[PDB]
Amino acid sequence: KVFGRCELAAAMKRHGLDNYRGYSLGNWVCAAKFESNFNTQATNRNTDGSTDYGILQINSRWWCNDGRTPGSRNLCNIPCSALLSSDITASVNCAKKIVSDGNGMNAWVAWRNRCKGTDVQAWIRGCRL
Ligand SMILES: [Cl-]
Ligand SMILES: [Cl-]
Ligand SMILES: [Cl-]
Ligand SMILES: [Cl-]
Ligand SMILES: [Cl-]
Ligand SMILES: [Cl-]
Ligand SMILES: [Cl-]
Ligand SMILES: [Pt+2]
Repeated sequence: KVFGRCELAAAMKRHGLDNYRGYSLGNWVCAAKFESNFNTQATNRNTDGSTDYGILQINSRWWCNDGRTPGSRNLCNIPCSALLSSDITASVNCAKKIVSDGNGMNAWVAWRNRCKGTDVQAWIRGCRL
């Protein structure tokens, strides 16, 4: 599923991500934009052989099982495929765990390089929220 900007912001709110660990909804929409271009089916294979999945490009080294990341963990207790669903519930539940892990949203390199410190509110501007 490819979400519209306001559509995703709505879904993120409905699932409790808005101001989660102090990060406003715009932060989460921005991160989703640059990680997946709002496409739930986004995947990216890394040099280390791990793979990133879903709207928030959650990575198989720690967070989900895909059966092909030697030495990895599955801290979200989910198959990585669940992160590709049209329903973002699994992605959001997992993102809550990742953003709680110590480094906030810096866990998402694209958030740090393209969203952090910017006018993130622009991402939710105009949306009926
Ligand atoms: Cl957009
Ligand atoms: Cl915001
Ligand atoms: Cl597992
Ligand atoms: Cl594995
Ligand atoms: Cl599994
Ligand atoms: Cl959803
Ligand atoms: Cl923080
Ligand atoms: Pt739901």
